[PDB]
Amino acid sequence: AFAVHVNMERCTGCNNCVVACPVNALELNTVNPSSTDKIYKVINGDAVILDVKHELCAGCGICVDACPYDVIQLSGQPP
Amino acid sequence: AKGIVGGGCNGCGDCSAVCPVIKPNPFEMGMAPRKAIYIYHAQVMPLIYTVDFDSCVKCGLCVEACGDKKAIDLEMQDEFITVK
Amino acid sequence: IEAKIAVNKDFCILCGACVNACPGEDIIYLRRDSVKIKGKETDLFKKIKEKLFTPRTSKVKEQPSLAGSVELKAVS
Amino acid sequence: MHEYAFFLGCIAPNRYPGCEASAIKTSEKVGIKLLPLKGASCCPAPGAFGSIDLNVWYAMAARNLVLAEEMKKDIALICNGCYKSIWEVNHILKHNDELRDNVNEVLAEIDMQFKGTIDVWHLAELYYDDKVCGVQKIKDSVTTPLSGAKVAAHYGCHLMKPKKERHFGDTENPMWFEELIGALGAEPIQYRNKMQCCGAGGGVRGYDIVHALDITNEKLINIQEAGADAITELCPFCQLQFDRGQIEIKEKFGDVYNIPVLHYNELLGLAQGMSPQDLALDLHAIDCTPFLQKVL
Ligand code: SF4
Ligand code: SF4
Ligand code: SF4
Ligand code: SF4
Ligand code: SF4
Repeated sequence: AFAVHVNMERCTGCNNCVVACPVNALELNTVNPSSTDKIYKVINGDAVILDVKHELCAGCGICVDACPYDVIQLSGQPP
Repeated sequence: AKGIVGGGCNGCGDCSAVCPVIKPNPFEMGMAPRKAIYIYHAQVMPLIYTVDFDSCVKCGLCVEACGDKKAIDLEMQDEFITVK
Repeated sequence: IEAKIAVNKDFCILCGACVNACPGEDIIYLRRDSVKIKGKETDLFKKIKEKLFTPRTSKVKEQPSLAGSVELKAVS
Repeated sequence: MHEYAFFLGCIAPNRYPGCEASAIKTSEKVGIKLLPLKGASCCPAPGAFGSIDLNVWYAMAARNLVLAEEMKKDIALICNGCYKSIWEVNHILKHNDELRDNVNEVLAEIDMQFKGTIDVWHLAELYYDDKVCGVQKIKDSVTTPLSGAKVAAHYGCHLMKPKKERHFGDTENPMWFEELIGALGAEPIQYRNKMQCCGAGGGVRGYDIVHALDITNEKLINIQEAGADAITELCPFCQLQFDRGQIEIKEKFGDVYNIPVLHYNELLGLAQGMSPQDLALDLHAIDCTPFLQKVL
């Protein structure tokens, strides 16, 4: 239930934070999908986090490790 | 009254000698440690050794230290009395 | 085709890091049955046994009021 | 992109133009748009002009306010003294009816009225606010780390004091400006009596230069003892004092510090990659070259 922050100023729209998030990958890549909500979607060229109320993230670091030009900061402390 | 003939609390101090929790003493404005089972100072009038239930971990060492006196009831609850 | 993940019960120590880390919904099911101790026992230790021995599994979309920490699913 | 009228008083445009240039560039890089103010003048400088006549102080500050009122925009500032004049006259004339009346019948001779419809902000206050660009956005915009530099902050007096008249919180040991310098990557250091006046306020800079320089020298001694490599500031008065006054201290006394004095907007430009030539660091009395060697 952590909080992710995306630096819009250096986001290129690469979409490798959307493809690599394992909560996004739940809908289409799971047998009998449990939850179909998504943290990121690239609207107007930058990654927007729809997870406003910080309910779905799991601090996995797959998205921080994925962005090619580090731009996603993961906060492990309560918002 | 509850039936323990041997008595209740005589203020020996074994309970606080064995309690492992350590918290600030409000009587000493926080400068000094006191266990979870405690008295403010040695000159308190009811020398009866309150248990601080917000900080007790129910380790049960205090009851073993108290022994046959059986003064410690870790499950006690807030009783209500009406007085005219 | 293939499996995507599996475990070796010979080496799993029933810690719980896997459950605490998985972002999935209920991929993992953890339940401990007996802790092995030396030293006799305590009422506190019986409470702690009861707390450690409740089955658990992952969860997506936990409550926001506790944002910044983890909450698992209580399995009946 | 939030839009503000950019007041731009006397010292930044006419002595330290790199300050205003970096202000516009860095504010645009973060989500802020700084629009020129059309025919603004000296905010009647609170010391040297308020000491003479409070009524003409009110009238000139109100004229500056009604320019941006006609523009229908919120003032943005980069000077603590200009903040005092503009913001405080705005606040006083938003609540005092007889003073509104007096200023309005003075301004009616130039076809111009004050109604009190806009708000006044300091640029560092905007950089700190979370609705507008926040500390995190500043960190995002920073592209050159400026690491390994000890930087001493001078808050000034007219931004934060008196706290019964402002809204910035504690005046005894604020840390907000230290967070903006920490965002840039430079480590802000703490020195003795960090909230002391620089000595240039109230017209003392002009009336008694030795007295003002002694007040400044107390600060410079504390800052050198701490070990600063530059002094950030949010006021062109204080920058002028700390910059010229180092030269006047070197000549009137025998004290040498050679500590560069930079506005926070100049440091923000350096962090965001602007060039020293584009910042006009050659227009300062005290050479910035050692600090540039350290942070570049
Ligand atoms: S930390 Fe994991 S679950 Fe959270 S947004 Fe990143 S990839 Fe998704
Ligand atoms: S991976 Fe990084 S650069 Fe790509 S969209 Fe996500 S945040 Fe932006
Ligand atoms: S509670 Fe028991 S052990 Fe503690 S002081 Fe009283 S009698 Fe002694
Ligand atoms: S039960 Fe409470 S008071 Fe008694 S020893 Fe344990 S922590 Fe101390
Ligand atoms: S994370 Fe813990 S419970 Fe899961 S397999 Fe490894 S040791 Fe076993």
